[PDB]
Amino acid sequence: STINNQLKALKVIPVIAIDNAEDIIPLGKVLAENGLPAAEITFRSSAAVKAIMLLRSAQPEMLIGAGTILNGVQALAAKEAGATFVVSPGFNPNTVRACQIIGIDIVPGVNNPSTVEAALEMGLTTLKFFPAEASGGISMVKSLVGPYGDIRLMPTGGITPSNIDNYLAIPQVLACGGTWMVDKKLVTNGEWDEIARLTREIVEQVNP
Amino acid sequence: STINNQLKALKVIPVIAIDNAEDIIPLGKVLAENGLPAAEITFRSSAAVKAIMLLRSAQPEMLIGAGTILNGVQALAAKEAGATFVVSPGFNPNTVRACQIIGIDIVPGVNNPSTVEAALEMGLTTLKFFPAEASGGISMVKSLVGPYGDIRLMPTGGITPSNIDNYLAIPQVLACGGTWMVDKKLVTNGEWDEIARLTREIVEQVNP
Amino acid sequence: STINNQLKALKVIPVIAIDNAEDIIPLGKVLAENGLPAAEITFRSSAAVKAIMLLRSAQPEMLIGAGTILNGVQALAAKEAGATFVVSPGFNPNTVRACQIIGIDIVPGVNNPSTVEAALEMGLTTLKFFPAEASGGISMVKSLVGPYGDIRLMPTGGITPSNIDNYLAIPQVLACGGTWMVDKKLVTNGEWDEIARLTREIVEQVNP
Amino acid sequence: STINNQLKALKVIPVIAIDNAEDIIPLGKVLAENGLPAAEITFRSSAAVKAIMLLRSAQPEMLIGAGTILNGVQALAAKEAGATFVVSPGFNPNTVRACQIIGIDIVPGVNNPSTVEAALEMGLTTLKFFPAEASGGISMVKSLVGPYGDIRLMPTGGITPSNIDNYLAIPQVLACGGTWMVDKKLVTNGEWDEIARLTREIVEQVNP
Amino acid sequence: STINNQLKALKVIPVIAIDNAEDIIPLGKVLAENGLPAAEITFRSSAAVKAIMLLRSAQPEMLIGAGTILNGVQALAAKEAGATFVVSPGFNPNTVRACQIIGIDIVPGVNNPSTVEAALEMGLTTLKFFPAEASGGISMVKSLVGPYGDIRLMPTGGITPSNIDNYLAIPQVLACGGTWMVDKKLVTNGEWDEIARLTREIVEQVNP
Amino acid sequence: TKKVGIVDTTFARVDMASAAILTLKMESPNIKIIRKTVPGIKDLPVACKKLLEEEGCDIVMALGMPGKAEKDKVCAHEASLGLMLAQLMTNKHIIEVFVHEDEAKDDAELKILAARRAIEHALNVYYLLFKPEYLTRMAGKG
Amino acid sequence: TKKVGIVDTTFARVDMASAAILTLKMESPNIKIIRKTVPGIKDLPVACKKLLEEEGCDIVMALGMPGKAEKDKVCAHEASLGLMLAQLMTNKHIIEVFVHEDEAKDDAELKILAARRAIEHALNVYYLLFKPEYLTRMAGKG
Amino acid sequence: TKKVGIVDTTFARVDMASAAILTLKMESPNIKIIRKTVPGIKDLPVACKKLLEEEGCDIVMALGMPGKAEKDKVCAHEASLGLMLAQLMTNKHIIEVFVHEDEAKDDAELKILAARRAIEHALNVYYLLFKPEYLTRMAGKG
Amino acid sequence: TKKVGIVDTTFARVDMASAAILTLKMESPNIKIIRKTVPGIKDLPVACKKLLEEEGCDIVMALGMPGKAEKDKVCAHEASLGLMLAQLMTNKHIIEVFVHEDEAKDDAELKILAARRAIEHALNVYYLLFKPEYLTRMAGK
Amino acid sequence: TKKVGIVDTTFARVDMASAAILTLKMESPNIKIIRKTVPGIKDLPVACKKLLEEEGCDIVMALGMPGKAEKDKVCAHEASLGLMLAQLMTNKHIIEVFVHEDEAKDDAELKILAARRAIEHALNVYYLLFKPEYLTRMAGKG
Amino acid sequence: TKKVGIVDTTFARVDMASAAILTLKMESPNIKIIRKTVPGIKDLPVACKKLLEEEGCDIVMALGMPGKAEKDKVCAHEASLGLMLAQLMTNKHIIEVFVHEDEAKDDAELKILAARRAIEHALNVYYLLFKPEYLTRMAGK
Amino acid sequence: TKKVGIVDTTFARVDMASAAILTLKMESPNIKIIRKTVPGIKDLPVACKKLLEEEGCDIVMALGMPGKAEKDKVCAHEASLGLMLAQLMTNKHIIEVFVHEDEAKDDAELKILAARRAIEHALNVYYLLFKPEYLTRMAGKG
Repeated sequence: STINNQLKALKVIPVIAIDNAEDIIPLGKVLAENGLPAAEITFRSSAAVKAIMLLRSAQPEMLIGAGTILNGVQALAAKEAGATFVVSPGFNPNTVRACQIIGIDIVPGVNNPSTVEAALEMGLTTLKFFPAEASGGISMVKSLVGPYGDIRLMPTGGITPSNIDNYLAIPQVLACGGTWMVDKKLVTNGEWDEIARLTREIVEQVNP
Repeated sequence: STINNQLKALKVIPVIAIDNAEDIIPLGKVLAENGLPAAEITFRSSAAVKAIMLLRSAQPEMLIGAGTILNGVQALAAKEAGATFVVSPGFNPNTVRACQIIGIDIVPGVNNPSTVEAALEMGLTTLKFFPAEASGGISMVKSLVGPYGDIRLMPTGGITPSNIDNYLAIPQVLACGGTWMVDKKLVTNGEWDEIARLTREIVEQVNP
Repeated sequence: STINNQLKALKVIPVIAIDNAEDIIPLGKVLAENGLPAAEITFRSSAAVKAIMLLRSAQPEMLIGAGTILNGVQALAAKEAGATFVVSPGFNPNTVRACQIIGIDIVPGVNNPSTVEAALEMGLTTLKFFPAEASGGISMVKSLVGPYGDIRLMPTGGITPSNIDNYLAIPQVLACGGTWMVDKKLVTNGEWDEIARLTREIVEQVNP
Repeated sequence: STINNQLKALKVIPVIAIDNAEDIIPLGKVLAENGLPAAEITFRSSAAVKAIMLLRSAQPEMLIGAGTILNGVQALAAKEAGATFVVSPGFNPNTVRACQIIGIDIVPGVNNPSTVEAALEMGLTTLKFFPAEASGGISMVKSLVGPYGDIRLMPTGGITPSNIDNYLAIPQVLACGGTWMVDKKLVTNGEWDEIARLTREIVEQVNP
Repeated sequence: STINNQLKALKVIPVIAIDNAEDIIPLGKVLAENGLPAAEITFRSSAAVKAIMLLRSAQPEMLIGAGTILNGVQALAAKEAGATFVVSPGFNPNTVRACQIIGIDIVPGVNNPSTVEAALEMGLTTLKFFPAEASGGISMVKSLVGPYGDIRLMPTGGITPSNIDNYLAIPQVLACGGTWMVDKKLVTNGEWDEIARLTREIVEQVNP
Repeated sequence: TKKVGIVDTTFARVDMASAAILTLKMESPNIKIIRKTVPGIKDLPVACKKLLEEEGCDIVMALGMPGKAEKDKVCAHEASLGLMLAQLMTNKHIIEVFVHEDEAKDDAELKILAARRAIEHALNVYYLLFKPEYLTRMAGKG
Repeated sequence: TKKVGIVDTTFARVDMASAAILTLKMESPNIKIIRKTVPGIKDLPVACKKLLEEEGCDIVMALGMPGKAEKDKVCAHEASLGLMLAQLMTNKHIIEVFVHEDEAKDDAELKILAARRAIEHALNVYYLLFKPEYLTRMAGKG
Repeated sequence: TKKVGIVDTTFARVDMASAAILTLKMESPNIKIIRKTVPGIKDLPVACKKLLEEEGCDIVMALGMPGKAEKDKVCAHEASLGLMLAQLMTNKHIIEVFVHEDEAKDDAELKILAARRAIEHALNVYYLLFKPEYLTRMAGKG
Repeated sequence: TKKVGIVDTTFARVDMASAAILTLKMESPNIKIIRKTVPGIKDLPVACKKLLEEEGCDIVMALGMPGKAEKDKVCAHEASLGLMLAQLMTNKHIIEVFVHEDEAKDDAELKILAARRAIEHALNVYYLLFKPEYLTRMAGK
Repeated sequence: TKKVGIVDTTFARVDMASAAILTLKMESPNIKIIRKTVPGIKDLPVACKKLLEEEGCDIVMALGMPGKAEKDKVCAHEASLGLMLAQLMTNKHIIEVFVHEDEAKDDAELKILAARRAIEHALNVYYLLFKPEYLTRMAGKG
Repeated sequence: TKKVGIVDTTFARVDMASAAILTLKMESPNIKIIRKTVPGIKDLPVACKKLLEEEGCDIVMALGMPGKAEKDKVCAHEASLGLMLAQLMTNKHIIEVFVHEDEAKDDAELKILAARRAIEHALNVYYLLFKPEYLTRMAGK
Repeated sequence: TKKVGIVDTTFARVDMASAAILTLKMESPNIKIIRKTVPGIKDLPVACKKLLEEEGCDIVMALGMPGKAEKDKVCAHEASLGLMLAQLMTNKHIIEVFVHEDEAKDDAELKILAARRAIEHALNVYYLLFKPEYLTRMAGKG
């Protein structure tokens, strides 16, 4: 549950889709110095792993997770690269075991009551709620946390500065994942000041 | 199908979250004398078990179910207390298996085609559709009952007097669960006159 | 691979609910001569089996699938009748396994990340996305294809000429299923000229 | 315990001798809508089995017993037809044993202290007191309930509106059986208005 | 059965002797766009195997056979390259057996009654009649189909636009093989306009 | 110390076995019961024979309900000879309890008729097993 | 493992065996299958019996299609008794799958009907082999 | 080798045996053949059984011609069951070749019909003896 | 393959056995169950021991309900040592399920409390029989 | 070459076993260890005895934490006699490590107290197993 | 009869097993066949040897496709000696069917080349098994 | 039920064994693992052979990292033949996992590459041990 404490403090986790792994270095520097020392690096590119390895070297105290983890092989790659937890879009009990066996923390995605119960049955309580807006948004979140007092959620998908407060107002929401402050377009274009501005702005917003 | 026939007649099932178990006595009296002799008592707290026992003693012919049943242990507690069926927010085949073994009927929650098929495969046909509004409402209900001619649904979640008629107009909907006429705020404040009026109003509305 | 290519070319698949099997003959003639030589015949009734057989005899080169396939017995009935693939509204791995054993391709329905992962784990990549509008529409489609680069989707449920372009604009969408041009009301009333008009209109719209 | 409670509420049980089984339908309708939803159908004729089956179909919540049950074979016929208890004019421990084995409750007739003791020894406490008037009437009833604090009686035989109050005034009398409101003559002659009048009149008399 | 139907529709099959395999691409394009989507590629040239492979890639729906197949090794080469049937100038039961074993259909050549009977005895009914003119032409064809009601013929050898109608007028003739529209001289000289003209002209002639 | 086999079908439209079971347990409390259900009436003969030969039943009740068509009539005739042949091979009674659908005028009657037959025949088994003499006394009885 | 024999004919106008084979392999992956084809329906009984006795089949499906004439009707009746007798001699089920030609209104229906009857009966075999309790539940079922 | 028994009658009005004999020798030149002639069609079953059991025949052809009356119809039905029973007792095929006199419109047709039916059944025997797979394929057509 | 004995009394005012039986059958599909009922709580120790020694039970649940008086308190203490001694003689667990009447505030609570305690302890038996490691984890909790 | 059993509970509110395990491994490099966890303190005696008798432990540590009520006081007394009786039956020490909840003033103290008592007693086991003489020397000390 | 083992890889970019299997079944009506697939070309030698020694194959076809780099060249050389050593240990032929990727000018050629080489070598196996004299007659080619 | 040996070196600059170990335990819950570390790549062949012959391993993973010089190239070639010879002597696979230092462009890549190659090969072992058919299917796969 160490992860829970860090998430609860951060309130927002950058979800990063990187093209060139080298780009994680300036990106991580901007995130950390603007008050957001966390990153979930998605396995949407062959490079992400190198990105985790470079980021862990450059920002040793950063909270680094790997996302889009669909199987135990990828979970292992992420663990060996230096991630301390993995996350997946949905819930695959085969992936969850594999993570138990290789020894890394998994926060799997759910979006309905049945999948929550499946996760609870495997001993998991911190779950990603994805895709958050497309699955019904805050109304859905309230419907899940209501019957399931033990769960803690990380809503991701369609989260923006205009709607994040509503999610964070729910006690069982730990933090939300967001791509907007690390959008690939901004990274590709080297818009470092803007990334810095978006990061400072969200940190001030959620942790006033 | 005894369970169904009663639901089909009632059309609306009070979903009750009780703080003090003793409160179930005046609540049940008001429900029954205003034409709604049914209650689904949610396992929010240990108070739920005592509430079922008190209600069954006070209102012997009342239809009493237990809700938020996440495992067979709770299903047993509910059975021993005097509930005649249990309801779960989602579908856990381990819970369904346990209920079969201990010998109490379960109406599990579903909200998509895959979970419906999972339930059908275990021989279940009466299912709770939850959370009804947040999962897509009447448009979703029509999409489930369409391919699955055998199912009968109890939509719950966001049901109000302003939208219940639309759900009841679907032939495969038996009844809807509703909290508004038994809202904890009303019970906590001893607003018995208002609970009665809401109960009378809905009974007149659905069973004109 | 053949089916994927045919779907990609067609872009729209008529989803047919037939009352009298004989009606498939004039319906298929109108579909084929107006540029849409495809049909998914739903197993609403045992009567469709005959419809598939009559259609395959009358329109030998038509792409014919069977829909609402809930078990391997129905998949076999469809195969023996002459369908070359089956479709299910949701994902039942028991049905998928049965189809593998009897030797017919299945395109199962999914509507969330967990069910997608379940399908991928069984080696499936072409999936029906159902019910498309009620599950969150294009916003949901974008959320599934995003993490799962291998999937290809056939959205069905609430698709109309007014919204189909938005779905087809997503590269991983192969085609959408639609009932509007073959609505049972039109067939029952012998409105062949209208069916022909709707078919020509959609063919021109998607394949300009 | 259920039967005792229903009898205590009803206070009067129509004892029905039917010629044409079909006649049970209008008879049951008149009884139920005039406030007396109970019937003991006597195996006076072979037609009764069908009468119980028709009545249970037509009036599902009706309290239906079978009377003149002289052996276990008839008790089984009554159980399979849908009766929930059987009644015998006297006490035959072989019949009582058979009912225990086939699993239907029996309320046997007694009319003296020795037969009461015989019944008590077999674990029975709810007994029919028959023939009530010819065996000494209220004076006899008082003599039986006096020494036997555990028994509860259903006096039948010669009960009329002019004497029923005296029997009901005895605390251990649960209800009395009466034929007058369902007399075969009235049924044979289709005197439905008179049956309705007699039924309303007795209901008002005993449950003012 | 599929091949018979395709031949019956085409009526004329180009018999191709290619020098440079690459030449099959423009040749196939000209054949297909001028209404003759079929080709029998003869194993005279070393590059015929490559020609079949290139043509199947370039024109996937083309009917492609391999000709001059004298043994099972060549039949296998043709099958692996993508041909769906093989043709031999004469009848070698060893070749026919080999084709049965490797699993590709063969249409062997015959030119007299004894060879027809040899083929019939091995279960073959679709036969090439070769060399058609040199063996006696239409008079010979009429003499073979007369006694052998089950055979269907593909006359090849000396067929031209001036004599093909006479062959096609015989009901048991499915199609004729012809080299004139794909003559090596025309291909070698890149006379694509003339090949297109000859192809359009014969298609119009046989399928008016 | 006495064993009875009961063979019924999924084809039948009334559950005949429960009432027969209840009857026998009522008449004798030290009586063993074994049940097998087969799909149809033509599957009855071998199931009956296996119960007599491989499950050590002293007697069997064969319960079925022929349909209405002149083809279900032939099926039942076929099934009845089978039952007789199974009896002659094993030197053991099979009490045939067939209720044709043509014998009742609606479903209520058919439920009634099938249950009653079953029960009476269950009583006949009791006598055959335990009280041969009572049966002898019924000779010439209506 | 469990072994099933399937006996069909050349006389029949619809291939009934393939669908029954596909059904059972689908239901249970492990099961062994053995096929014999005979000319006619009257050749079914002995082929069925040999499969039960000499090829060690636990059960057999006997597939046939009687013609339309009142003489094919007699042939099938003859063939049905044979099937019953083969079952009683070997203490093993033979599931008779006969589809008369008179039951369908054209050939399309007959192909449909024969394939469906075969499949369902194939499902019945599965239950008889592996899940008799499920069968017991359907009693009185349509 | 393979041994075939052929049983025919003096009652029949067409010699069916010669053509069947010629057919089989044509298909399998070294095949062993044994012939017994009985008076009537009701004498066929035991003669057939003795050939299977005491003369070591692998298979038998039973050749007969029922007359026209509704009494010869009963004789043939009787004779057909007999044939089936003889097959089930010995675990060996008897191919029944009965040509009713009612099937032909004159004697020329009846000579033709009986000879043809005999020959084709003789071909069926060869397949059963030597080439079952061919039989398996023909299940579809007829 | 594993056998559990359940010993209860007629003295007790709530049927504790049915819920414990239901729990274990739910947890294990085929676990064997054997029941003996004795009059009182002091009759529990020997019945428990005979079930362990003569009926081949792997474990026993001993179910009782001490009354309210300081004399029923002594009876239960006596009965508890007996249970411990029976365990030490046979090298087998007896899970003691005693619900004192003083622990509930009315009868509704006592029915509830006794049934719940029985069920959980039934779950404890499951773990002791099948999943000791799970039990090991809960240490400290 | 010497083995120790450690029995603890799920009831206890502090994990006492880990610190005792760490202590002994620290004092003896190769001493063996076996752990069993039981639900409550009354389940300790038999688990302890089985470890001594069936798992070949030379000694056992019995770890528990009695609650605060005068009823948990009785439970622990009951559990302590049990421990003594188990020792006398097997001629082997069980070191009782009971930390009553009444002995600490908050949870921080109770975690501290339970861990310390466990460790010290773990040291006592070491001496009993390996160095009795030190113990003899220490007689008459706080 | 005579049994042939066929060992191929997942590394190879063309299925060569299908090409020969068909060839040999075509030439011999009932010759037996056994297949094992290994990951790479260096895994071929032992799989080949086990098929000869433990599965009773009279002969084996070893099918592989070396890559283009001067390092895949070394892998194949290593794999070829292995094949020779496996043959000398068991007194049984292993027909090496290696198609280097450098030998074809595109993928279409490589599919063609690999399939043809496989087939021909499959024919060579037939002769080695059944018709050695035909090899001798073809002394000069 | 299955057993795997893993041999690695101190010479290598990336720990390849941990990831391979984790992979296999993940795929098979119960598989046995044995590790030996040798100094160099030339020490791999005999250690591998002893594990196959004296420690009863069904298969071995040989993990090494050749240096950059044309002399480490010769060492690895030498070591690879050794591996092949050890396999041929024992009739058991050794999966060679060599990651040359020349294949990565920096150390971060080399850590990545070596770990990935190890894991993939660990998956290959799983299939070779448990699921050869998958491998057979992927024939001709990229």
